[PDB]
Amino acid sequence: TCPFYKKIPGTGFTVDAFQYGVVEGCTAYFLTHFHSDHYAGLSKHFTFPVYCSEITGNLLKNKLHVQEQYIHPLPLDTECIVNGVKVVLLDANHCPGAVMILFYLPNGTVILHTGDFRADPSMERSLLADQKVHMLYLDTTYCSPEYTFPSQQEVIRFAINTAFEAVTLNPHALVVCGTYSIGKEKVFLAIADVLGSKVGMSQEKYKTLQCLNIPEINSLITTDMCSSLVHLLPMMQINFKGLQSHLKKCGGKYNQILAFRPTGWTHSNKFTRIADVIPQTKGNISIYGIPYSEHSSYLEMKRFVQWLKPQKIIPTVNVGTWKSRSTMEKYFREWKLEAGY
Ligand code: NI
Repeated sequence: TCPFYKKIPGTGFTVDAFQYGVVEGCTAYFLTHFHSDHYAGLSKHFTFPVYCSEITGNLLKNKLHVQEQYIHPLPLDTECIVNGVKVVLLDANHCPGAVMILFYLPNGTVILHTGDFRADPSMERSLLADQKVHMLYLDTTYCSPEYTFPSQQEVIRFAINTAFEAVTLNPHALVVCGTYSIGKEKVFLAIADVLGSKVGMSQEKYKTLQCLNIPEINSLITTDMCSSLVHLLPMMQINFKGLQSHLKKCGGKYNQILAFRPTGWTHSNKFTRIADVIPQTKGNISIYGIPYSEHSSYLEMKRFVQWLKPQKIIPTVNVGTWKSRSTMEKYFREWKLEAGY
């Protein structure tokens, strides 16, 4: 049944709750972003109001064929009324179209639902600075102190420098980048920009990217693989067998593959710096795992929460085991005693 951490008290609303059938008492279903564990259940047969960003609404119409009459896109950073309740959508710094949602309950309670997010100090100057938040529904994906990772900027500088050096040393090398969802577009777009190429990809992935309102996108991507020297493949294909196979397909145009797997966290992060990352190599194929995250590190999460000073935290991730729930509750209490709220 629908878990309590997907329901907004004092309203008829749910958040990211499309896989439970008709949730009794729900008058409006919000969707924070277009990732499959969150939209699971939606299709052209859905007949209740969906509230989302404009980009998420484009993906629902074009990829899932949800009918237009049930898609209710909202602008960001704008007070809107939904079924009698004031709401605001804020940029979550996750994937394209991802939002956090502020609910202003009739009784005076204010609720923030982060959806999935990567906390940032810029959020401390949004509409969140303007009133107190009582309850926080928090993306706790990486809520443990082992989870450190570099800035997105540091990771893209490493990728651009590695790719540019490899292709200038060997003009017959191909660059491949893995993907299985929206998000992390800066990785393949920044590498193609430094090389003077478009990114080549499948018709399905090209359609997805054309839903994202990314400026000048027609200048950056293509379905013509032959003209491109940065290719996107399914993340599953980013291994030695899948890559050797791909290289056969290119008909002797290339003699070397340099591949990137933008993972979340990997336990080389506890030891190794970004400067010190090395690939796995077999023959003329090399694979780099790069720690490009679209979720908060531990420290980023902690700063946001100590700034916000909520009265109550409701975790939305890692909630399925008693040891994970107890560990997170211990960190929340540490943060509150340290900061004095
Ligand atoms: Ni997500």
